[PDB]
Amino acid sequence: KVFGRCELAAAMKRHGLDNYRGYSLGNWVCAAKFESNFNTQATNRNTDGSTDYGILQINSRWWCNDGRTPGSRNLCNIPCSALLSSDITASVNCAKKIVSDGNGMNAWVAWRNRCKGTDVQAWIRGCRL
Ligand SMILES: [Cl-]
Ligand SMILES: [Cl-]
Ligand SMILES: [Cl-]
Ligand SMILES: [Cl-]
Ligand code: NA
Repeated sequence: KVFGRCELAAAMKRHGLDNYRGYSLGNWVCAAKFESNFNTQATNRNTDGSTDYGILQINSRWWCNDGRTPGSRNLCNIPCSALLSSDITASVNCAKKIVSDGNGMNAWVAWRNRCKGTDVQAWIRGCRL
């Protein structure tokens, strides 16, 4: 599923991401924009052989099981395929674990390089929330 900007903002809010660990909704929408272009089916292979999955590009090295990332963990206790669903519940629940991990949203390279410090409120502007 390719979400619209405000549509994703509303889904993220309903799943409790708004202000989770102090990160306003705009941060999460901005991260999803640059990680996946709002596409739940996005996948990208990393140089180390792991793969990033879904709207927030969660990596199989630590967070989900894809059966082909040797030595990796599955800290969200999910198949990586669950991160590709039109329903964002699995990605949100896993993202909540990641952002509590210690480095906050810096775990998302696209957020650090393209959202951090910017006017992230723009990403929810005009949305009926
Ligand atoms: Cl915001
Ligand atoms: Cl594996
Ligand atoms: Cl959803
Ligand atoms: Cl933080
Ligand atoms: Na894994």
